[PDB]
Amino acid sequence: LECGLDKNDYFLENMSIVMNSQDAVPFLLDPSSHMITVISNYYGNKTVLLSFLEEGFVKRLENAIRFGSVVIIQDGEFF
Amino acid sequence: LGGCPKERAEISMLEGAVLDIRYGVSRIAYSKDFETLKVDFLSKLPEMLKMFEDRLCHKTYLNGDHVTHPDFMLYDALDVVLYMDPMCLDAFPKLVCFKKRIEAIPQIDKYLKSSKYIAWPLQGWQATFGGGDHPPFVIEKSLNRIKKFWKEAQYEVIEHSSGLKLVREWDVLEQACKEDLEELVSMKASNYYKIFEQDCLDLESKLTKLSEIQVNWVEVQFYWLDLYGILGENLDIQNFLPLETSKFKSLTSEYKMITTRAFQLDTTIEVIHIPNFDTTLKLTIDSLKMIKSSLSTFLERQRRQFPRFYFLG
Amino acid sequence: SPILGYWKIKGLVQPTRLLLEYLEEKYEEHLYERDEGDKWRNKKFELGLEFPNLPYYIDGDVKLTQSMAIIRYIADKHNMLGGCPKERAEISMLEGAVLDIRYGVSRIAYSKDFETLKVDFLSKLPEMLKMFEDRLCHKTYLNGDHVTHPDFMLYDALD
Repeated sequence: LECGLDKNDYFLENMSIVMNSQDAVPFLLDPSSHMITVISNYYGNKTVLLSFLEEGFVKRLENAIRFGSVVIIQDGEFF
Repeated sequence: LGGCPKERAEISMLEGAVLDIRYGVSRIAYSKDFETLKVDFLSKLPEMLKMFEDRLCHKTYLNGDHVTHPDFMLYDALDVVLYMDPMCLDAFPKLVCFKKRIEAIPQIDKYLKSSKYIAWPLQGWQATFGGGDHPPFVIEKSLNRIKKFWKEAQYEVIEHSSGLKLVREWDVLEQACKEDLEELVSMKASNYYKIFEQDCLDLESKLTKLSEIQVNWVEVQFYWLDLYGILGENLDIQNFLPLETSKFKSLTSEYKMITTRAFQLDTTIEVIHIPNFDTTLKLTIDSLKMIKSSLSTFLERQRRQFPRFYFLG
Repeated sequence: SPILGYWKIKGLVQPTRLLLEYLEEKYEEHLYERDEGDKWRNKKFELGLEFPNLPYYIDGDVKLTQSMAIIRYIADKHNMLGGCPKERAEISMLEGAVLDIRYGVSRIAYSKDFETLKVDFLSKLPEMLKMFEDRLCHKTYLNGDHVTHPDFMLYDALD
């Protein structure tokens, strides 16, 4: 909540589902990209944002995986 | 050890070839250059390794169908050379086998799992190769590939109709620098880069300076080549613009010496070490822009005098 | 008559050359000069040596490289390995200690830091020489009443 998660019980349950289990990658859908910043406030410096549409994506992820960087990928529709 | 001359020398030849690997390591292990030297070692290595691959064909152990100490040697060797090169054994599946075979022997396997087994390091901690106490890593493996890449920097050089030589195919090196720069920034995210980090910060200062001079140099190269079409060739155009052509030619001299001095260095990176490069080109591009700006004022003032010229272009 | 390839210098063949001359056995040579680095690379692969390099020795389809494997071969082909497990292992230990001197030389010899590195080589050398001084108390040659091939190895080193 301190990051800026919404008060709604629905949005609490959702955030819980994202975090609590990560034996698998979570897919976040939100029209208002309010959520992209919530996860950013949580991981701080470590937060590196990418998008399937940028050209350097292919290499930037290889750099992200090698040095423990927490990654959010901005365009999930295109994969 | 063997029964007599022949069988004893056979078992010693196994001893020997094992040492020709253990020793081969130590000869390039103290070296400061190790990340570059292994290349020429691994090229020779084949010739030596081959002999062992053959010996291992149709035989259970070197020196025969009865197991010798050489089998426990090859096992250790194979385990060790794979760390030095990940692909060195893949071309000898016969050894990859012998290795697993040995590890299968109940006494041996019980040992590898025992307390007496030293899992690492490979050499004395002090050694450059296989040293250190810091059980794991890719910070060094990558930085070796970065430095290797920048001591192979090549600029296609192609001289045009007049004096000066042109640098073709900018983007490739241009891209690589930006990528390699992004790589070092993401290296700060890593936990294990802290002390090894200081040197990378020096390589960061070296490449951030290389992009500083990369940005300005393509501008100069571009703006000069364009202006060369316009004033470099005609007498009539330089007749109309005397102050403009006298200032173009003065920069043409400087840049001719700047290129030929920079190419003969034979390392694009080494260019950052050259005196007054960022300052030279920043000042050259400023003056090149003043000529192009003055031509632009000439054409528009020509057009305003006879407003048909507005149609022409 | 065996065929021996090596530099025209003492280098990696000397001990072997002596042993051969000791058994008055004849042989023929491929001598590479110091600046004939080509002539070698020209035959480096046209010889069928089991570890192409210098030196390399070829006899009755006995293809050898590695000074030790070579010398031992010639030696063994004339029953000179030793008369029991003990005396055979003793002769091998001599082989070893001789190389711990021949090699000891080469590790401080290529160094640019030679003028001060030889100092640490010569300080270790004594401990090696000493063992031979003792062995030579109440014996005629190292390892007994007959001169051994390891004595020809130590002689190259000494030189």
